Amino acid sequence: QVQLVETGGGLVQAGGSLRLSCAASGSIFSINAMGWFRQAPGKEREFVATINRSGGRTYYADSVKGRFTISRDNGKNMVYLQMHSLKPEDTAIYYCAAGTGWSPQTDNEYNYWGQGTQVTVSSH
Amino acid sequence: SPMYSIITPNILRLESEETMVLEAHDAQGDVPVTVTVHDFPGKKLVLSSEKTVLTPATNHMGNVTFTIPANRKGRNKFVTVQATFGTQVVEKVVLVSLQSGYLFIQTDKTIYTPGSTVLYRIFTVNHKLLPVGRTVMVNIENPEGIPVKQDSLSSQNQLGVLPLSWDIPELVNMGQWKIRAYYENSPQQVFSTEFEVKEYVLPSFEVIVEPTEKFYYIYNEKGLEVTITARFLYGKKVEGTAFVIFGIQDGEQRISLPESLKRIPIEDGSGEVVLSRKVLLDGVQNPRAEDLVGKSLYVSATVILHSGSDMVQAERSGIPIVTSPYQIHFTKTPKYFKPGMPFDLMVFVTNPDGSPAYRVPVAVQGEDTVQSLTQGDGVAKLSINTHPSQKPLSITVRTKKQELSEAEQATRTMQALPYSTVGNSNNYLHLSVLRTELRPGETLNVNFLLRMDRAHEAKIRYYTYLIMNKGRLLKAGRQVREPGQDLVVLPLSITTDFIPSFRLVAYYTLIGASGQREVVADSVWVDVKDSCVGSLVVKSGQSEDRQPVPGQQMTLKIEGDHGARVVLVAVDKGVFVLNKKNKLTQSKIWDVVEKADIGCTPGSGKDYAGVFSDAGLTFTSSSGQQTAQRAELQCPQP
Amino acid sequence: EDIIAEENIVSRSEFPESWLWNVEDLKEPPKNGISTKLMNIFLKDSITTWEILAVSMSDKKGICVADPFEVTVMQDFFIDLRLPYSVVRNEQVEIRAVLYNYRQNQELKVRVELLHNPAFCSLATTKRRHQQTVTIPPKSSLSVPYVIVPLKTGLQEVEVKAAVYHHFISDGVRKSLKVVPEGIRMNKTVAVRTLDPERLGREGVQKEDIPPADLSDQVPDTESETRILLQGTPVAQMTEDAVDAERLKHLIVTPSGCGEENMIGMTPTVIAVHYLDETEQWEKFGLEKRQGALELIKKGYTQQLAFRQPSSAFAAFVKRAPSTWLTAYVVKVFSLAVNLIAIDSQVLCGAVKWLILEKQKPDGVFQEDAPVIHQEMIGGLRNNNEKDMALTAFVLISLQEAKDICEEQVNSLPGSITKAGDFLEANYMNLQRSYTVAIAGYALAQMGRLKGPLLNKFLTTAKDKNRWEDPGKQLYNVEATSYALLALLQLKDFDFVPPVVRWLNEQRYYGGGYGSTQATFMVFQALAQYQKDAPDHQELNLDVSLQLPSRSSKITHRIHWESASLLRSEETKENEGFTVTAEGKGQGTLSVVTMYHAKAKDQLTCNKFDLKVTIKPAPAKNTMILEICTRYRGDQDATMSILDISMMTGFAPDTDDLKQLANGVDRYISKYELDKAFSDRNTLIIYLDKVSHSEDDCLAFKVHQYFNVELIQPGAVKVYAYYNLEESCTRFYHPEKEDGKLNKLCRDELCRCAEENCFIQKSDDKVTLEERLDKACEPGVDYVYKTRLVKVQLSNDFDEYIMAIEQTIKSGSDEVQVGQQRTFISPIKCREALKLEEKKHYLMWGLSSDFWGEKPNLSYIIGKDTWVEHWPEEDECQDEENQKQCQDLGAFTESMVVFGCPN
Ligand SMILES: *[C@@H]1O[C@H](CO)[C@@H](O)[C@H](O)[C@H]1NC(C)=O
Ligand SMILES: *[C@@H]1O[C@H](CO)[C@@H](O)[C@H](O)[C@H]1NC(C)=O
Repeated sequence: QVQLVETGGGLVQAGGSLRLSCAASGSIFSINAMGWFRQAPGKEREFVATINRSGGRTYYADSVKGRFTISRDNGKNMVYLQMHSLKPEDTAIYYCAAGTGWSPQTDNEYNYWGQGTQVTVSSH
Repeated sequence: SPMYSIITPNILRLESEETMVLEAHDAQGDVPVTVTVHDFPGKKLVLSSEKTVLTPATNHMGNVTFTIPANRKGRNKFVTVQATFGTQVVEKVVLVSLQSGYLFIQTDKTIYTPGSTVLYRIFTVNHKLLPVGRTVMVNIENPEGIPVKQDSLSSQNQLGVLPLSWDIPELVNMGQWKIRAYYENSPQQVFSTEFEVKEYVLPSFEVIVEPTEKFYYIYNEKGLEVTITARFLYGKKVEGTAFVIFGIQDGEQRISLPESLKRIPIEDGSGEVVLSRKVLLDGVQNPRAEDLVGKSLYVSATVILHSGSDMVQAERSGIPIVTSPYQIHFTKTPKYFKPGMPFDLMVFVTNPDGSPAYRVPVAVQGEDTVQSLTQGDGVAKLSINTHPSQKPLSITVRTKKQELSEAEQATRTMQALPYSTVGNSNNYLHLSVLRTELRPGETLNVNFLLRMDRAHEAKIRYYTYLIMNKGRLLKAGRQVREPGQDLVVLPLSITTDFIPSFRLVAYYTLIGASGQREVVADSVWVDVKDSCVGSLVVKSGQSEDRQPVPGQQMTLKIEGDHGARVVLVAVDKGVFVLNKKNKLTQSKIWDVVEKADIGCTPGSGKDYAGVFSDAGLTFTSSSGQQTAQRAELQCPQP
Repeated sequence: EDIIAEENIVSRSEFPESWLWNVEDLKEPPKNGISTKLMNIFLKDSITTWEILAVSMSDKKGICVADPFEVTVMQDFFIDLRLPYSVVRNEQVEIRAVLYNYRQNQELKVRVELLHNPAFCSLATTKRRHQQTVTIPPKSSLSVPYVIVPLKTGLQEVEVKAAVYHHFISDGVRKSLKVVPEGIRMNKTVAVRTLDPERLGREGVQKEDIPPADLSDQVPDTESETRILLQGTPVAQMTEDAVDAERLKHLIVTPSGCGEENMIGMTPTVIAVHYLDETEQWEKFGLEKRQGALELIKKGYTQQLAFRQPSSAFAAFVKRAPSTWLTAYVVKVFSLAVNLIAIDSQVLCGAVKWLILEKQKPDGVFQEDAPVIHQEMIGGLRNNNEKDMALTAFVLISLQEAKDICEEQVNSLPGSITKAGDFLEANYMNLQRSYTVAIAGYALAQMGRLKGPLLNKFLTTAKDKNRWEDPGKQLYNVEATSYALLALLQLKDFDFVPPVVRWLNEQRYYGGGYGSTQATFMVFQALAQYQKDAPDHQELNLDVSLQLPSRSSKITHRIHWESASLLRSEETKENEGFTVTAEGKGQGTLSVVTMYHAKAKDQLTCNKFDLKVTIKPAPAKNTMILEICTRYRGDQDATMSILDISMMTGFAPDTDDLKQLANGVDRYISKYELDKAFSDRNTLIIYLDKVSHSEDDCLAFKVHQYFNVELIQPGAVKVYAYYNLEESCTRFYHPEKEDGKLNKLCRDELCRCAEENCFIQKSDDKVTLEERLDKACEPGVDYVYKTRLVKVQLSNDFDEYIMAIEQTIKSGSDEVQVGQQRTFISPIKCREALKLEEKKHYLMWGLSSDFWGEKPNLSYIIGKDTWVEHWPEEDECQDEENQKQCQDLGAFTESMVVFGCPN
């Protein structure tokens, strides 16, 4: 199997930026879907971004559609999520997850999840 | 007076270690024995010369192991086996087969295109199936019989495995090609396998043509019901259309029935189709229905996917037309009995396709009380009591299946002849043993019963038993008898060296009625459960809750004997959809061993000489007691 | 727009039928006698079930064949590229890429693309992709037809990629087929030369130069394989059969009596064992009887030593005078007895030592004192006129049977032999008895010399050239011919032997009886030596080595009489003249056959059915009527047959028409196909209960264009009977294309694709003078011409535009002069695009790759890199619209003609 470790989180300001790095246990190659998910306090776990196996296809949620950019390095076994132009509604625990490629915008086809990282975007 | 006896197998083999047991009956002191093996009709060459001494500590019981060297038209060859006990010479002319062992040929596939490569291995074993180092000649010939590639390999230090290859040229003949192999030392024993050369692509699915019963009852009004099963090679059901046509086969003439042609749909991977009884009878020119009994039926199905992108033909042949779903065979029962002693029938019951039938009750007709049941090997044991009389014993055995009517029951009759004794002394020897599936690790209790006159039973103080496995002497020993012990039990350890079966022949000897030297013998054939001598299992070495994906790494687990060389091949199962013939299996290896067995009868003989010869042994003594000469390599044909 | 095949699909290509041909050794330490080896394998790209078979071999356990272990490899979405085994070159076929969707309740939308290959002619070109979007329902499949034409022979490759919309799932399959030329396989015999080095050739060797393959029907640029068959021809000679051992059962005699009577009983038992050991008739006589007669021979030798005198001589009693004959006859029997039983050799050599000291005059004469009490054993020596010469011959033969055994013991034996041979040669030409010439004909042929006249007298005294006969008892003549047979087998002559043995067998003399001692002993010593040394064959031993300039080695074969390599084939794919050197004895045959591709009629297609497929636009966007008429080519109606109908891309059949067709009496459309949706239905099978051989059976149904597409691939219809897919017939249909075939241009079984663009699509106003010079000064632009269109020969396959070369602006590789004509070829789809008018002028340039025919009849092809621009006339330039073009074209000519192209 394969497990994941999320880093890159922490405390940031309202209008700033930060990128989250996802480290993979085994070889991330031949894994079709690589997705990021978040869960705000008091809310449900929602979809953020998926990337293709080769990186040529992505999908984003409408709330973060022009603001986030997902990338991956199959040689380094790494997934990234560059978060630009932050909002106070983006404060959530960000989860990195391994998928099968089928229905990549839903969590039902992700069998290997990570620990998660806290990304707090304060209004101050 | 002392009698010196020698026992060798009926047939000797080249480069094979044969055993010769030497006995000195009714003698005191040491007996020096010089065993020599010469040629025939000459005596110039000395093929083997071993020496031994029969001491009275071993009760004058010893063996000598020799090996006929393979220095060598269309006729038999013989050797002079000669053992000189002190100054008395006891000699016997023995038939020799020109066999160095066995060769088994495996090809990677059963079918090949022009332009592809035939990967093939040749396994060089002897008569004990153990690997040997010999020179092997290999030929590959076309359907015209012209050898297109010839090799000559040395399997020495190769662990009896000769890997080989050949590239099929593009300009080449289609049909059945052969790979033929023989030992250099025994070029008269040729081993062959076939592979088809054809232009094809691998299909995407397989078709199974399975009738509801593996025969056709001639009085079944429902006709021959056949299920057509099609599914993809990766294990998914096929949607399509099937073209099924039937036919009848009398020997090697096939007569198609064009009225039986049905086009059925294949829904959810399955379809059903019936050859009716009227269409069968009308197609074979309306005879009496009993004339079809003994002929077989074949079914041919052609399944086409609804897309039309792929299609598969499949055939099920050899569906016999029977009046009874069972056949009774006495091929495992002795054809000779001892009068006054019980006679053990080995009723073998088969299905009409030759497979053994399980839990089929059989009974001797006229006995009624005696009734047994067939085990997993298809064999049922029936011990019946015989009168102490020289009459022939006619035995008819019938099945007693509950669901079957009496017309549909099977029957067969055999006759057993009385064992002729020396001088009509009525001195017999009976070997009795229970018949169930024997496996290695078990102990076999062999009962040695003595029916003879009480005025001479104190002279018999030992029996001499011999164990014949794969046409060789595996173990020969002594069973000590005390005076008054009419029955002694020999606990025999059944190891893996007894696979696939063995014979146990025993004898006693004495000077009895008129001062005449009398030898009394008996033999029994014991079947053990067929397996490998060792073991070999291939399975998955991972968890495999996942189904594997193209290109995925997979861990393969191989379990087997220590120091064994394992050779592998992985074949697309779509190859076997096109051709599944000439595949190497372990059951085919045990077919080759049992056909090469120099024993011909599952029990005793007409006299003591018949007991040894039917078990594949010679007997020769200084008192004139000897077996008849065997000059034919094959067994007598019934 | 988004190309979904941007997934960077690396297509699946490893589809072996068999793999894992590996050898593993179980060296791991055993646990309860079982060693477990873990083995990491990489599965191949195939989506199938693999059957893995292991066989083990063990020093202590033997051979074990494991039960087969299966591994199924699958995906939820994958392509199955159903490729045939072979395709004929330039023949249009329809392959099927089947796309499988094993999702449970998800309907897939897939973009599937056939990749371009220059070895094929398809709708996929170098500048245009053959992409389409299909819908696959869950737990279903969809067949995507692709129409291709292979253009070059050999192993060519077909790749199909696919990627699903809204899921990150992709797949590609890259398989290969063989492209075989249009001919039929045929074999021809190159040479049949009989090898005989002792009859043909010189100095013992025979060189045979083989010509190369003399084919003249071969398809150009195809492989031929030459098969060399060296095969030895075995020859046999006739030999006379041995005497049946059932007639010889009376020769086993228990020897008894005194010193002469014991040898009478010992004689037929020693000679029967000696004859039956040589002929090996003990199997048909009784193998058990051999040892009993062997003890009677020992009983004969034991009781004969009781009458051996202490002077190493032999007499009938111990008080009887010794004999010269009887001592020589014990030497004759005991010497032949040594080969089966021996005890003492000094008895044999002691009798030879006495035979020279006492009974050898220096004349060489053996004289008999006659104490032979039995005149029966004497044989032909009794009642002989020349009894002096016949006895000298008898004792001399006895000395030679014991010469090889008593060479060191009796050193004076070659002295008496030479003296006895000297006496025989002097009075050989004076004998008048056939017995004396026979026994002294063997006595002088044994290790010695008979002169030319002496051999002539030995052969001419054979009356009827087969027997030696004299007045007297016939046992003397049977003994004499037995001596004359041993003479002819000692001289190794075999032209006089067969009438001699035939007479001995026709005598039917089986030995035994009164006075039969010489006659039984000699007739089975001679007939044993005939079976010992006999020409069964003519000794085949050919050393044939072949020197081929196709390789750097010479392959030899020793064709013995041994049956290991009676024939040996040597394949050589190189077709070159080679040398066969053959030396040795015997005869052999050489066969050289070359297989090749013979160009015949390409009529293997549609050999069992006529098939006519018409598509007519007879009146939701477009609606055409697809009509299929078929007829079987047999004497009777065909049985159940299959119509494999393929839709042209964007079309689907009318559902109400198929339900009416399925209701037919002799037709069946399955319920699966009728319940399909209107879209994603591009294949269809109509089953036929029969198809007539007398008339065309015709069906027709409407097809509707549910999706507009820029390029319509032709549909296909395929007919076959159920029992034979190979005997099929495929016709293609497409509106605006001839018989549904894709546009190609062919000449002498070489086609190039014509699905490319018509010409360079740059507008006449968007091009400048500098743009014309920069394009035309490229090195790829071979010719630049000003032309005038003379005639437009319209045809249905392609339009031919005959151009007169008005000006050679840049001369290419075609030396064309002004006023000459060249034909410009373009497919009929470009007739409306080119808009070429007769007597109009044009500026034309193109590549040298657009040349077509040979240099005397060179045609030009108007391809995608051919520039075709209208050149207005000189009076037409007075308009203001043509001012820009005429200023460019007149400057384009003056810049290229006067100054050329720099760099
Ligand atoms: C032959 O003798 C050896 C040694 O005594 C023994 O191990 C073996 O079992 C004997 N074989 C037979 C066939 O008696
Ligand atoms: C030669 O051609 C004939 C005709 O098809 C065929 O039967 C035969 O097998 C061929 N022989 C060889 C050596 O190709």
